Amino acid sequence: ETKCTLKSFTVEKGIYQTSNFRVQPTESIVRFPNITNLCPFHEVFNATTFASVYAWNRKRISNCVADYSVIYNFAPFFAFKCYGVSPTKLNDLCFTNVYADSFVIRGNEVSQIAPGQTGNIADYNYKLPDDFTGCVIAWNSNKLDSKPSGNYNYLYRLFRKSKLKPFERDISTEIYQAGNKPCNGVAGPNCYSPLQSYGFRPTYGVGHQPYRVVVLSFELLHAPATVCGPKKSTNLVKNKCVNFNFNGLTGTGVLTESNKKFLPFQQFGRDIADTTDAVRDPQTLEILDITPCSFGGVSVITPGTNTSNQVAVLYQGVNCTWRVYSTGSNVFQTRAGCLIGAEYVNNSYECDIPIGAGICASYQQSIIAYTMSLGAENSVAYSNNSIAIPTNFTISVTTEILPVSMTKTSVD
Amino acid sequence: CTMYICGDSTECSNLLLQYGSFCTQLKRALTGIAVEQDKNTQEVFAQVKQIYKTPPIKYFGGFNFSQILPDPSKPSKRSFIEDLLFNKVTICAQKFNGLTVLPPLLTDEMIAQYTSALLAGTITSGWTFGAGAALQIPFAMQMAYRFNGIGVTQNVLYENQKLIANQFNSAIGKIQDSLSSTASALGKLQDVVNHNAQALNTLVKQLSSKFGAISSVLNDILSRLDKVEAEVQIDRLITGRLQSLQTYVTQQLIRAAEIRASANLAATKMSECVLGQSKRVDFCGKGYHLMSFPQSAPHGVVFLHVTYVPAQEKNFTTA
Amino acid sequence: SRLDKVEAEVQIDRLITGRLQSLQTYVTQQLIRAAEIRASANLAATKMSECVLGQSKRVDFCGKGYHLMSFPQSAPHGVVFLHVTYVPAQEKNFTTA
Amino acid sequence: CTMYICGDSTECSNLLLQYGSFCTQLKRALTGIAVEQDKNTQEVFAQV
Amino acid sequence: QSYTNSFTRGVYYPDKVFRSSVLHSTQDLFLPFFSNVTWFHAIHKRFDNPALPFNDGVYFASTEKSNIIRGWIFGTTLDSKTQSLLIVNNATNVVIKVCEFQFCNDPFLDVRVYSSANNCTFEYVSQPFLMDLEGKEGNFKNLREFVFKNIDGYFKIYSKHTPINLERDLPQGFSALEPLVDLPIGINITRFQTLLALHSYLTPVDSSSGWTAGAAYYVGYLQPRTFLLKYNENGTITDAVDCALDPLS
Ligand SMILES: *[C@@H]1O[C@H](CO)[C@@H](O)[C@H](O)[C@H]1NC(C)=O
Ligand SMILES: *[C@@H]1O[C@H](CO)[C@@H](O)[C@H](O)[C@H]1NC(C)=O
Ligand SMILES: *[C@@H]1O[C@H](CO)[C@@H](O)[C@H](O)[C@H]1NC(C)=O
Ligand SMILES: *[C@@H]1O[C@H](CO)[C@@H](O)[C@H](O)[C@H]1NC(C)=O
Ligand SMILES: *[C@@H]1O[C@H](CO)[C@@H](O)[C@H](O)[C@H]1NC(C)=O
Ligand SMILES: *[C@@H]1O[C@H](CO)[C@@H](O)[C@H](O)[C@H]1NC(C)=O
Ligand SMILES: *[C@@H]1O[C@H](CO)[C@@H](O)[C@H](O)[C@H]1NC(C)=O
Ligand SMILES: *[C@@H]1O[C@H](CO)[C@@H](O)[C@H](O)[C@H]1NC(C)=O
Ligand SMILES: *[C@@H]1O[C@H](CO)[C@@H](O)[C@H](O)[C@H]1NC(C)=O
Ligand SMILES: *[C@@H]1O[C@H](CO)[C@@H](O)[C@H](O)[C@H]1NC(C)=O
Ligand SMILES: *[C@@H]1O[C@H](CO)[C@@H](O)[C@H](O)[C@H]1NC(C)=O
Ligand SMILES: *[C@@H]1O[C@H](CO)[C@@H](O)[C@H](O)[C@H]1NC(C)=O
Ligand SMILES: *[C@@H]1O[C@H](CO)[C@@H](O)[C@H](O)[C@H]1NC(C)=O
Ligand SMILES: *[C@@H]1O[C@H](CO)[C@@H](O)[C@H](O)[C@H]1NC(C)=O
Ligand SMILES: *[C@@H]1O[C@H](CO)[C@@H](O)[C@H](O)[C@H]1NC(C)=O
Repeated sequence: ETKCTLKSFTVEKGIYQTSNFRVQPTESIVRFPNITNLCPFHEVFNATTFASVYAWNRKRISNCVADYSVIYNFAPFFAFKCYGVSPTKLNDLCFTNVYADSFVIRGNEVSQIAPGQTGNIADYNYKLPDDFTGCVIAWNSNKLDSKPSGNYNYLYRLFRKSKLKPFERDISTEIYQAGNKPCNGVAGPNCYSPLQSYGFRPTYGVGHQPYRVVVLSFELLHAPATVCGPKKSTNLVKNKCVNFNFNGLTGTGVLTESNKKFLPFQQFGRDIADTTDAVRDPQTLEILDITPCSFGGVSVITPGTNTSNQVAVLYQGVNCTWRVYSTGSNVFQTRAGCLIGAEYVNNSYECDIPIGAGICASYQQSIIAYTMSLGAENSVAYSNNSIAIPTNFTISVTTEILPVSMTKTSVD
Repeated sequence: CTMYICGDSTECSNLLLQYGSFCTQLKRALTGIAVEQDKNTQEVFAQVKQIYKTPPIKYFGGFNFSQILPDPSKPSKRSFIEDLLFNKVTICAQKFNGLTVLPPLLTDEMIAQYTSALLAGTITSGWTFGAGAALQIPFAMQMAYRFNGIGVTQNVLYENQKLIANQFNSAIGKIQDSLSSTASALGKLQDVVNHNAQALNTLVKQLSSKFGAISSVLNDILSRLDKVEAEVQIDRLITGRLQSLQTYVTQQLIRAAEIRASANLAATKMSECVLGQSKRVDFCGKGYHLMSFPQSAPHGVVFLHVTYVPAQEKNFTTA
Repeated sequence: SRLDKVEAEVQIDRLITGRLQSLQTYVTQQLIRAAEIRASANLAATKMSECVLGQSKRVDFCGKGYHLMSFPQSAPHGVVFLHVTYVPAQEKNFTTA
Repeated sequence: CTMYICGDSTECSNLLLQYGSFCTQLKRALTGIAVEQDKNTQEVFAQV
Repeated sequence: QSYTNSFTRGVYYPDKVFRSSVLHSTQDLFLPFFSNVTWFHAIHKRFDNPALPFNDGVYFASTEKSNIIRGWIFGTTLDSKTQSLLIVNNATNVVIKVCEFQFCNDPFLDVRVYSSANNCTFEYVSQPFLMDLEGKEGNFKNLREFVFKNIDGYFKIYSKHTPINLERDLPQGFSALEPLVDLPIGINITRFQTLLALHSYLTPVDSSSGWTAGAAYYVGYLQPRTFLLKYNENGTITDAVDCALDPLS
């Protein structure tokens, strides 16, 4: 591994770095609140003739537990476009509040439910949030809403004067006042009333059929949980590196018993790092501290490849005294970290390959680690009337290499 | 690399491979800083390698060096000043996002032994322990050889060596209170400690950033967006997160250059303030410099410069 | 040769940013090293101007031991100093006064 | 920070907040050099 | 009516997270420090109907023994034309009715509230907000603090029953107002009032003429400002500092 990092077949000596320890998780526990009541999504799906686009039927779905099978009860799905959330994974995630809206429109207006566009619906009549964290569900219902006599009973406010803000009701008298004269609603001309009859008969073009369009809107990253697909509430574990799922947000780490306080309405544990580290049990009142599994950092100690091949491995900040999969010849517990593959000694020698915290390794036919030898212990005989005067010299010559300049470079 | 930029997601690490070779330069730069910060303390302290020991009877003249000599009473062998300095100078949240702190090679037990070595040599062998083999020399006689370096004759010390001992000892007794009077003196070291601490803190907080994406967290965006549209949100998350790391490493590079510039000054000052007696003005204290005594400190060194300043002047007529 | 104008720009532009950022990083790192290489080069000039042209009374600057003189030697992208120093060797002790 | 990146537009300043804490470290960086450049003249000239 | 200053009131938990001995800065609706809190007639005899506008939240504080103040009205027009909100703190169970009632100029549930318009889209039953009543202590015992915020169709109210014995207007101290219930409806609020409770006890004799337009509740408003606060090791909010006050702040 060290050779691969260095991009060479010979490594000289010293410490080296590789990928971290990365203790793998054992399994995943997914704890859900406790609510088992069936949520009535069929009411907003296949009721009687729904209202037109001029007056939507907004609903507030909450406190229930719901899944994605009852939505899949309907085959003729046409406008299955899903925004924000992928359709295949609308399960096992907890929203905070889901708003369901229903209306009936024609074929040429189905594509108008997309945000950031101008159309018949997207004009003054209806406005929708251009971020649109939710999704759109629609299917053909030309066999039910359509009538042989002609469904002229549905209107639509196309010609209203002012624009519209997203998520705003538009149901009013809407007198028409346009042109360079006050019509007052009686004059006659320039009335062009916005309301008009759709015209729904079972003999028409493909792009002019009635549909049941239900749009869903919601948001995420909220402490309370409202509605999510069922998942078996497996018993929790302690001190085991496990994946977890607590009403939405997931993560990997060990769970520890309560040591903090929290408040009756308080259930999160965000810290200065702004990462969740203390959560409450969704089922009962248990405070759990979330400390993700201990990261590593693997360091390889090697003498010369031209000298030997045996190596030693160092894990910085990882205790062993411990969850290290398989062990080796020996295990040491330096303050720097966990060292394996090297044999500690009792002597002291000059440092040649650094390890940390006053310890270095060396190659004796084996790799040995030791403390520091600062130098030979010398005691100088200091006396009130004693002096030592030299009687001979030694004219030595020493080098000293200092860089002066580096190669000049240019670019274009 | 990925541990900081992303999580346990292979797709995010796959998208980081598009950048490809940004890690190898980033990890190399920080390792170069650490390996040279580790070496940086070597020449400042390990100026002499003979580990001298003070004589059992600490009679270095009438001078009182108990305030600077290591005391065996403490579990860690340190002087009166060093223990005061240890207490006068004062994490996990960083250590789950990718950051670590490699321990220094030289612990304080050996660092204090290095200072004890120099201190023993600067007292028993005076300034000889920096030129060759140490040669003992009485401390009363050593002073008369430091006065001569300032154009003051031998006998000036000897007729009032009792006053010299009474006065240097009094000054060394006061330096404990003066250093303990306020914490403004240690501001040169507490500056480097919290500045690195706040540099790490401002790096951890940068992960919780809405860098043009729907959310800062990584796991949720996988469960939210499909492949054809999740990348356009996660890519701008990678660019910003990489930029924050790139900014941090550069700021460390300037700081590392500045720290070693001061460390070289300390090494040069350690190499002649105590190993000798400099004729340079103000380099080794204020006034005519006599000697100095090193004292270790967290992430730094402290020098107790001993100088000679005239005080009582009577003006005469000359020719 | 592959993409048309309206959609080739969206790809080359991010290639432009990455190639420019790599150049910015290289130049920035050169600035720190160039400042550092001058820091030692100023020390070499000071050492050359004082160890070689004179005998420095400061200790440990012009070698190890009591310094006598120095002889400069050239080297690729650097300089080498041969510090000739005087160190004592044979130490008989005596009683003093 | 904002005055330089954007004019008197609130929407631009709201955009800057998405980065959050990028300008903070810029002001602190310029304050450190400025406070140290006034300290250079002190130790060069106020020696007596 | 009368004007009174609120010193360090209107501080509440802005989110549902827990922090220990840290300092957190947040930006949202907050009652500014040292603001003009409208203190109404400090008697009770008295029966007034002040037109109170609702805008950007309302801080409501009013100590009162025997819980004479029980009701609460919200809305914009209150003539069965648009949606409205109602609270009854029936002192063993709280009833919340977001409906379209009719309401008189001088409402009074005891010795005549709506008499018509009784159909809507909300029913609620929970533990009453007020604690217990019939406290005839000579000195003041408890103080009530309430904050309402109608945003994102997520009508939130916060409460805080605290014991005070100082008998002089608002206590001078920081209060850790705590959220208790969230009501997602989505309504338009611009005006609000409240209701009292008192029995003549007999219809023939002196039915209703004893009252003048002088009915005492503190009303404060909220402004969007940054109010970096401080936590302790238990997690209860200790002190908060306003970032728009004097430059020392
Ligand atoms: C709606 O769907 C349910 C699901 O089975 C069915 O029982 C019911 O009859 C349907 N109602 C109408 C009006 O189609
Ligand atoms: C869920 O609620 C029921 C109430 O019927 C209760 O009996 C049960 O204990 C709750 N779940 C847990 C895990 O306590
Ligand atoms: C490796 O060792 C052999 C034998 O000692 C020697 O001939 C060779 O030059 C060495 N190579 C290197 C790169 O050290
Ligand atoms: C590892 O854990 C053991 C047992 O708690 C402890 O004695 C030892 O000091 C630990 N090692 C480190 C480096 O903290
Ligand atoms: C030296 O050997 C003794 C005898 O077993 C042992 O107790 C001691 O820990 C050893 N010292 C070191 C530093 O390993
Ligand atoms: C020097 O004299 C002092 C008393 O003044 C005495 O304590 C000390 O032991 C003497 N030292 C030696 C080495 O004789
Ligand atoms: C001094 O040492 C040298 C060897 O370095 C030796 O040749 C010479 O004889 C010595 N001088 C004396 C006086 O012993
Ligand atoms: C040196 O000073 C210390 C502290 O003032 C004192 O305790 C000690 O006795 C002194 N030494 C002598 C020899 O007086
Ligand atoms: C200096 O000495 C002279 C005599 O030589 C005397 O007159 C004078 O007062 C002294 N002080 C000054 C400041 O000149
Ligand atoms: C120093 O010389 C004396 C003789 O004057 C002798 O007794 C002693 O052993 C020598 N060495 C030391 C370390 O004192
Ligand atoms: C409160 O209103 C009064 C009456 O206008 C005014 O004099 C006073 O300055 C106001 N105080 C504050 C804090 O708004
Ligand atoms: C008041 O509360 C009690 C107990 O919950 C209930 O029986 C009664 O009907 C409530 N009265 C009203 C008007 O809601
Ligand atoms: C409730 O009142 C509203 C407003 O007057 C009215 O439109 C609606 O039809 C009423 N509902 C019932 C069930 O009477
Ligand atoms: C709320 O009512 C006021 C007063 O009629 C009106 O101006 C405002 O537009 C309304 N807001 C909404 C969201 O309906
Ligand atoms: C609550 O905080 C106070 C102030 O820090 C402290 O004295 C008290 O012990 C704490 N109570 C706990 C931790 O339950």
